[PDB]
Amino acid sequence: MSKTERPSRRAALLGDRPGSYAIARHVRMSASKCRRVINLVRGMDAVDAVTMLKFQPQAAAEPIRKVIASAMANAEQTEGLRADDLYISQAFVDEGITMRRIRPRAKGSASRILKRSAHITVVVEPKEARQA
Amino acid sequence: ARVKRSVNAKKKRREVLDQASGYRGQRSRLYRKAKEQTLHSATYSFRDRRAKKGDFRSLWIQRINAASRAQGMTYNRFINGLKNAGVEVDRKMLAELAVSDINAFNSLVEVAKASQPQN
Amino acid sequence: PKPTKGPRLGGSPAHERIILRNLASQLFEHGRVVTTVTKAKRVRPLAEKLINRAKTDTVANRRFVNRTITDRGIVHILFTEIGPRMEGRDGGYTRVTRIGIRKGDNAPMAVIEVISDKVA
Amino acid sequence: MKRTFQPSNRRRARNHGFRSRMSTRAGRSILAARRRKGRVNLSA
Amino acid sequence: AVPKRKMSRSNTRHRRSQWKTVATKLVTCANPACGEKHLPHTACPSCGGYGPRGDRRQVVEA
RNA sequence: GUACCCCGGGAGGGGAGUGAAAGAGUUCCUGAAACCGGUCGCAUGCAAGCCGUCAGAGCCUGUGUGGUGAUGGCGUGCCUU
RNA sequence: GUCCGAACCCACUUCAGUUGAAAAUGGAGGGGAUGAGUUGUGGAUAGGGGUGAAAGGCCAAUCAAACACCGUGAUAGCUGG
RNA sequence: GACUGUGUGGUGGAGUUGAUGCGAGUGAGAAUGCAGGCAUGAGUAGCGUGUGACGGGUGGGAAUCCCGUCCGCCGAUUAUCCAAGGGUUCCAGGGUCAAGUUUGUCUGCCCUGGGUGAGUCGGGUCCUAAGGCGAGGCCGACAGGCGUAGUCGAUGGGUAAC
Ligand SMILES: [Mg+2]
Ligand SMILES: [Mg+2]
Ligand SMILES: [Mg+2]
Ligand SMILES: [Mg+2]
Ligand SMILES: [Mg+2]
Ligand SMILES: [Mg+2]
Ligand SMILES: [Mg+2]
Ligand SMILES: [Mg+2]
Ligand SMILES: [Mg+2]
Ligand SMILES: [Mg+2]
Ligand SMILES: [Mg+2]
Ligand SMILES: [Mg+2]
Ligand SMILES: [Mg+2]
Ligand SMILES: [Mg+2]
Ligand SMILES: [Mg+2]
Ligand SMILES: [Mg+2]
Ligand SMILES: [Mg+2]
Ligand SMILES: [Mg+2]
Ligand SMILES: [Mg+2]
Ligand SMILES: [Mg+2]
Ligand SMILES: [Mg+2]
Ligand SMILES: [Mg+2]
Ligand SMILES: [Mg+2]
Ligand SMILES: [Mg+2]
Ligand SMILES: [Mg+2]
Ligand SMILES: [Mg+2]
Ligand SMILES: [Mg+2]
Ligand SMILES: [Mg+2]
Ligand SMILES: [Mg+2]
Ligand SMILES: [Mg+2]
Ligand SMILES: [Mg+2]
Ligand SMILES: [Mg+2]
Ligand SMILES: [Mg+2]
Ligand SMILES: [Mg+2]
Ligand SMILES: [Mg+2]
Ligand SMILES: [Mg+2]
Ligand SMILES: [Mg+2]
Ligand SMILES: [Mg+2]
Ligand SMILES: [Mg+2]
Ligand SMILES: [Mg+2]
Ligand SMILES: [Mg+2]
Ligand SMILES: [Mg+2]
Ligand SMILES: [Mg+2]
Ligand SMILES: [Mg+2]
Ligand SMILES: [Mg+2]
Ligand SMILES: [Mg+2]
Ligand SMILES: [Mg+2]
Ligand SMILES: [Mg+2]
Ligand SMILES: [Mg+2]
Ligand SMILES: [Mg+2]
Ligand SMILES: [Mg+2]
Ligand SMILES: [Mg+2]
Ligand SMILES: [Zn+2]
Repeated sequence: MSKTERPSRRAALLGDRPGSYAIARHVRMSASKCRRVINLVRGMDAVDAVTMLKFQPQAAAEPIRKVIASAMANAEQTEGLRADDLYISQAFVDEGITMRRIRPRAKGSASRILKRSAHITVVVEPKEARQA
Repeated sequence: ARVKRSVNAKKKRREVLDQASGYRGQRSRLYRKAKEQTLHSATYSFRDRRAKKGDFRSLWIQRINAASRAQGMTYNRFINGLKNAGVEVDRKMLAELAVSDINAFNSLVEVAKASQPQN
Repeated sequence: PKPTKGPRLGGSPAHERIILRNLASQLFEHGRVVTTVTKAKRVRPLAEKLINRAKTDTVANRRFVNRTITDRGIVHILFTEIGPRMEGRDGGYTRVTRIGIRKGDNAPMAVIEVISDKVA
Repeated sequence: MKRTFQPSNRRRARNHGFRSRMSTRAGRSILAARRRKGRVNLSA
Repeated sequence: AVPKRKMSRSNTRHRRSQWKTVATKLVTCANPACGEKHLPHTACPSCGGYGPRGDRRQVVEA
């Protein structure tokens, strides 16, 4: 029966632990193509991650880098943490709204095209939490 | 009085998906595929609850054979000796004796040896 | 110089010849040029051949260089500035340095540039 | 190639136009049926 | 040819997990005044320079 | 119908406000399944598997029952016709 | 209703295409090319009817009887559920 | 047994339980069933004939926008202007969700405002062809068919500017 301690993203992802997070919803790119870079960036130091993503050749690097920077700023503002002692504790990509489109083909047929989208979530905590 | 099927329909689906909650692939995710395996699961369980008697009797008989052959007596002669001596301890208690109380099993082996027809 | 072994730039060997000649001309015009890794590394031998031919200034040599390039202004630049700049250099008149990649197509980019400082 | 529809406004108006439909009793009944259905385009 | 049957989750994931990329390595700029990370054998995008602490020739005007 | 502040070109998010409720934020009541993921436990790289079933060690858990399952036996889908 | 040959009209061979660039085309050749030629605009002929240098050809991308609606929820000793 | 607890939580926010009757659009896994959503193949095939290079600019972001210079291509047409058809796509400014087979700061896209001036040009106000309609009329059970006098109908005639 609805009441107090209502669920929240911070409670689910951190749960009274120090740190912050950031979500980029409706990123106009495929979830799998975002995961291809999320898998690399997960678990790294935040500054190292953003510096690397400035050089990562995939197009998914830019949105993920911006999300990590936003999470870093949120942590620095709401918990007094510094950017250089944060590490990416969690990182995942869920699927967002997909648009159906039509590509005409030979002999009057029409083939379905799926324009996919992704939600990117990054959770950054102080590096001292790594061995906790 | 139009009736919507969903509230009544989901009950058997929840039952079957619960019954199939360790299966691999579609068999634990999809109701239709889980339903087919639950039929096979029920048939196998019924068959195996009756084959279990024979499986455990075979295990007991093998253990009794090993324990009695350790005393220089085959299983058939051992069982015939017990039957003639009139000791109705069954394959199960005999196997438990063989594993646990080897001295009591050996005493029973001596009883069977003495009760042999010697012919 | 040595041919390109594999498939040619620009979808045709004739277009590759045109591309390499124009790229060498633009290199001589501007001193340096950002022209991706393969184009720079393929234009380097031709550009150094041309610079070496221009190191000694005769009318016949200027005509032979004008066989390539074909912009007499660039020929004048090559025979007046680039040429005398390499009086003591025994080859190696150009250098190539990687820059990064292009966002659009991930082409590895590099700048090729004529040596500026005097060897002496 | 050359497809079935080759537009011609004059031919279209002569064929399926309002006056063409009104000329014959079949066309008038067609206009009445389209009015009953509620078409915004009674004719071409 | 056409796929005869829908591939299982295990096999689909076995094949799909191999579609990945390696992380770009990055190296610290030799220029003490820059100290930034750049690609190996590549001019530093920040300082626009190349070479060891000594040489340090400008490559990119940035 | 989210003032103001922060990261961001934006989109989006993080604080804060409004509200009984914002994980009711306009794609907005409730929010199921297929489907896609993060984390944790166990198993798995000498193995021939209608994918289950019976026997069963070990590990995890003990919220002292549950999760997992090495290994042995047995075992050729559903419907229609 | 001559000859060679562009435009133009055609569609003989071959290769490619054949989830095509294209629900009939493209490349290379090929036939006619002052004539029973070709083409623009408008018009006429309508379904047991049209038209046909005749192939049952064509009549709005499937014509041994067009398409649409209606009789109509046609009927089916058959197949499926 | 179909199923279920008057056990205990979570979510949720306005109805509904038991007894006993009454009435059913009362139960789905199959119909190459219907609608929607989503997997599989797969980050695979394809991205529709081709030649682009470079310097500079703009920008959060540039192979794909702007400017310039080289270079290449078409040229009985890759030029220019009409008819048919389309209908605001034209111009200027703002924009980058969508659309564009990639990117995009760009657009034939979106938004806002603006833009088409004729005594002579092309049509009507003039003329008729094919053909259509057709006062009376003749024909036909009805419905209708045909047609006179007429009246329309360009693809033609007539008609004054460079
Ligand atoms: Mg409840
Ligand atoms: Mg088509
Ligand atoms: Mg034996
Ligand atoms: Mg060779
Ligand atoms: Mg290529
Ligand atoms: Mg040539
Ligand atoms: Mg048509
Ligand atoms: Mg395999
Ligand atoms: Mg309340
Ligand atoms: Mg809720
Ligand atoms: Mg929704
Ligand atoms: Mg909701
Ligand atoms: Mg092993
Ligand atoms: Mg075998
Ligand atoms: Mg002739
Ligand atoms: Mg023509
Ligand atoms: Mg033929
Ligand atoms: Mg063929
Ligand atoms: Mg002839
Ligand atoms: Mg007509
Ligand atoms: Mg015949
Ligand atoms: Mg036809
Ligand atoms: Mg018939
Ligand atoms: Mg009837
Ligand atoms: Mg029937
Ligand atoms: Mg059949
Ligand atoms: Mg009742
Ligand atoms: Mg029903
Ligand atoms: Mg169903
Ligand atoms: Mg469907
Ligand atoms: Mg897929
Ligand atoms: Mg690949
Ligand atoms: Mg394949
Ligand atoms: Mg392939
Ligand atoms: Mg390919
Ligand atoms: Mg092309
Ligand atoms: Mg291009
Ligand atoms: Mg230009
Ligand atoms: Mg030319
Ligand atoms: Mg000429
Ligand atoms: Mg107009
Ligand atoms: Mg407009
Ligand atoms: Mg428009
Ligand atoms: Mg415009
Ligand atoms: Mg795009
Ligand atoms: Mg624009
Ligand atoms: Mg504009
Ligand atoms: Mg008049
Ligand atoms: Mg007349
Ligand atoms: Mg009359
Ligand atoms: Mg008149
Ligand atoms: Mg007139
Ligand atoms: Zn540097």
